[PDB]
Amino acid sequence: GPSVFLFPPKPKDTLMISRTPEVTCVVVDVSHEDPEVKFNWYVDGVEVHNAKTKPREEQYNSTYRVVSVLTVLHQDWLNGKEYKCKVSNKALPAPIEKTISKAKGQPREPQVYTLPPSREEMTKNQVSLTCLVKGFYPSDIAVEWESNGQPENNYKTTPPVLDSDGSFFLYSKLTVDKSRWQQGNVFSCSVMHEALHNHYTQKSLSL
Amino acid sequence: DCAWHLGELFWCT
Ligand SMILES: *[C@@H]1O[C@H](CO[C@H]2O[C@@H](C)[C@@H](O)[C@@H](O)[C@@H]2O)[C@@H](O[C@@H]2O[C@H](CO)[C@@H](O[C@@H]3O[C@H](CO[C@H]4O[C@H](CO)[C@@H](O)[C@H](O)[C@@H]4O[C@@H]4O[C@H](CO)[C@@H](O)[C@H](O)[C@H]4NC(C)=O)[C@@H](O)[C@H](O[C@H]4O[C@H](CO)[C@@H](O)[C@H](O)[C@@H]4O)[C@@H]3O)[C@H](O)[C@H]2NC(C)=O)[C@H](O)[C@H]1NC(C)=O
Repeated sequence: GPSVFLFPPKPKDTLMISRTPEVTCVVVDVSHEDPEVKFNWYVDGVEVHNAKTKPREEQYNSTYRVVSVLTVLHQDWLNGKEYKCKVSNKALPAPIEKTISKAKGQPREPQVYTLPPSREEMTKNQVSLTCLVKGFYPSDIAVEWESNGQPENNYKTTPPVLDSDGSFFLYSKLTVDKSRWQQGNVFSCSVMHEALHNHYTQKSLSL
Repeated sequence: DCAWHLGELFWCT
């Protein structure tokens, strides 16, 4: 029969007060003969009724994709409230109940360190600027680079890695033309995480 | 107090 997948909000929508975080309940393998999908939403066991249904999408594999979205409050999600989506469909012998929430565990503040390029790299065309983000929990995070107030696109960030002390760490590598680094421009590692003061911190880096 | 990133209001204490 049809299957249900309940997704958390984007970490950026939960930590940035200008954005709106939403929990998404995706129902796949919806049949054409019984496309009706009843949605029951519960926040900490209490049913809520402010969820909207996304437009039905034909998947061109003989099934429908039916999606419900519930806006959540920022502090509600960050305070670890549980959101239950109950999906009902005539192709289901019994309703499917899924429940998600923020990763449990005490949030730990990330330590952000900028590491300059190695002296052995200055023989290449482009050098590597390193940002070490360690000791953070939960794993949800976002890392970006910028120079003189302008965003820097040419960078890659490793996924979070579980450390030996139960926290997470990652690395972000910004690649710049060696001339830029030797020019002396300041580069900034911008890290977003719930356990940071105001969910944000910057660490500069220059020669 | 408040933090700002690229001009977007992040958060305020
Ligand atoms: C009929 O067609 C349906 C849709 O098909 C079109 O699908 C795409 C993929 C094309 O390839 C093509 O086939 C068609 O044009 C089929 O539906 C799919 O079903 C499978 C399972 O049956 C679903 O897989 C699960 O996927 C979860 C993650 O899904 C996120 O990432 C997907 C890409 O990786 C993406 O397509 C999804 O939409 C979803 O995106 C996320 O959405 C949220 C909210 O909307 C958003 O905030 C996120 O940012 C966004 N993420 C991204 C990366 O964009 C997995 O978590 C899940 O895994 C767990 O459970 C599994 C089973 O228990 C287990 O095996 C795993 O190991 C893991 O534990 C699972 O893999 C798939 O998502 C779904 N596709 C869509 C688009 O919903 C349908 O199966 C098919 N029917 C038949 C009979 O063929």
